[PDB]
Amino acid sequence: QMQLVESGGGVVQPGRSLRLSCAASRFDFNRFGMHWVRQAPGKGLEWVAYMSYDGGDRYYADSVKGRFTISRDNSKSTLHLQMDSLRPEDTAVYYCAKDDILGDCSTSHCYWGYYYQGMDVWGHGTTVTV
Amino acid sequence: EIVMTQSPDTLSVSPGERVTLSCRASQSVGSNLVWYQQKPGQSTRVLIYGASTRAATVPARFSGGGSGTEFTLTISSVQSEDFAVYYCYHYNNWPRGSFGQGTKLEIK
Ligand SMILES: *[C@@H]1O[C@H](CO)[C@@H](O[C@@H]2O[C@H](CO)[C@@H](O[C@@H]3O[C@H](CO[C@H]4O[C@H](CO[C@H]5O[C@H](CO)[C@@H](O)[C@H](O)[C@@H]5O[C@H]5O[C@H](CO)[C@@H](O)[C@H](O)[C@@H]5O)[C@@H](O)[C@H](O[C@H]5O[C@H](CO)[C@@H](O)[C@H](O)[C@@H]5O[C@H]5O[C@H](CO)[C@@H](O)[C@H](O)[C@@H]5O)[C@@H]4O)[C@@H](O)[C@H](O[C@H]4O[C@H](CO)[C@@H](O)[C@H](O)[C@@H]4O[C@H]4O[C@H](CO)[C@@H](O)[C@H](O)[C@@H]4O[C@H]4O[C@H](CO)[C@@H](O)[C@H](O)[C@@H]4O)[C@@H]3O)[C@H](O)[C@H]2NC(C)=O)[C@H](O)[C@H]1NC(C)=O
Ligand SMILES: *[C@@H]1O[C@H](CO)[C@@H](O[C@@H]2O[C@H](CO)[C@@H](O[C@@H]3O[C@H](CO[C@H]4O[C@H](CO)[C@@H](O)[C@H](O[C@H]5O[C@H](CO)[C@@H](O)[C@H](O)[C@@H]5O[C@H]5O[C@H](CO)[C@@H](O)[C@H](O)[C@@H]5O)[C@@H]4O)[C@@H](O)[C@H](O[C@H]4O[C@H](CO)[C@@H](O)[C@H](O)[C@@H]4O)[C@@H]3O)[C@H](O)[C@H]2NC(C)=O)[C@H](O)[C@H]1NC(C)=O
Ligand SMILES: *[C@@H]1O[C@H](CO)[C@@H](O)[C@H](O)[C@H]1NC(C)=O
Repeated sequence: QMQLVESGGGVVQPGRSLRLSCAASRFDFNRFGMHWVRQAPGKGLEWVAYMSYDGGDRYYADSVKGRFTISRDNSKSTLHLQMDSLRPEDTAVYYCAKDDILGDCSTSHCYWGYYYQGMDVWGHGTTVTV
Repeated sequence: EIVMTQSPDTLSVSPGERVTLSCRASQSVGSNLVWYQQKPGQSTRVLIYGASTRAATVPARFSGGGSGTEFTLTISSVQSEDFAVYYCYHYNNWPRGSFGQGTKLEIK
């Protein structure tokens, strides 16, 4: 019921690679852009990745620039993130979130400058240790 | 690059009274601000977007305000449920945006 679930994560030593998965339940996965966000223990959150609804655009923060790769598949309704070359500063909990704005309209008659709502539904997040 | 700083990151306040939080930006961000609230063991919800707009199904004690680079968020009659951690998020370069650091309110 308008929920996301997360899979992956655990204990892992540096110099390796993981792949986390986020499965969507009911709403849709072909009309919305998704986010990957993380939070380190003792700190606040930080946006790490954004992906479009059709995959026409992908953005990452510079902290995980290069060694990270985001993707999705709508028919299976799941968003995957591959993280290689881990660093001992990437020990944190990760969530996936949805955009409270439709994707195809977001630039034509649905413009984000006027009618953007932030992020309606969140996940629960899995922990990763380096 | 734009980064915002919330203060104080810790404010212990008794239930029942009014309290206002502030979040100022490095450079002027406009009106592209969102107020997130996170409770442990519970998904986070959006409180205010457009830097002053109460989202639907939100009680009528939360009220945002301010523009430019000095934004504020006020609660009127803080009760038991209002104990969480709050963040100010910006999207001046949508879809890419940065967060704040947070503010965890407590009881005296
Ligand atoms: C101009 O301008 C203007 C201004 O600016 C504008 O307007 C705007 O618009 C927009 C657009 O449209 C809008 O928005 C919309 O809305 C709608 C509504 O609905 C609903 O709502 C509410 C709720 O809300 C909540 O949620 C949401 C989501 O869901 C969000 O968004 C919001 O914000 C909120 O949030 C929240 O949530 C949660 C909690 O809960 C959390 O988590 C978060 O964070 C937050 O907090 C509700 O309440 C409502 O209800 C109401 O109403 C109705 C009618 O309508 C009724 O019936 C009821 O009863 C109620 O009532 C009440 O109120 C009224 C008023 O209103 C009064 O009167 C009475 O008395 C009472 O009081 C409703 O129900 C919505 O819907 C939407 O959303 C959607 O979409 C989107 C996109 O767009 C997305 O994102 C989302 O998610 C959703 O989605 C959905 O849908 C779609 C389509 O259909 C699909 O696709 C999907 O998938 C989904 O579906 C799914 O899910 C669901 C769920 O349940 C289900 O159902 C289904 O089935 C599936 O499953 C949107 O939001 C707005 O509002 C407006 N504003 C004003 C001020 O108005 C315009 O537009 C312009 N124009 C031009 C031309 O430009
Ligand atoms: C009524 O209905 C009408 C009908 O459509 C609506 O009309 C719309 O009005 C808005 C605003 O007036 C128009 O938006 C303007 O778009 C232009 C062009 O943008 C395109 O071309 C540029 C190249 O010049 C691309 O770079 C743009 O792509 C960027 O942005 C999109 C989303 O905006 C994003 O998906 C891309 O990935 C890319 O983002 C990257 O670059 C941006 C910087 O552009 C960066 O910030 C971000 O982080 C990414 O790195 C896009 O393909 C744009 O030039 C305009 O202004 C922009 O530049 C000025 C410069 O000063 C900035 O101040 C401003 O903030 C913007 O950044 C507007 O964005 C829209 O096109 C138009 N629709 C149509 C179909 O014409 C009305 O809005 C409706 N009115 C009401 C009241 O509802
Ligand atoms: C409105 O947008 C213009 C465009 O740059 C900006 O200069 C001005 O400060 C903005 N004002 C408000 C109140 O958002």
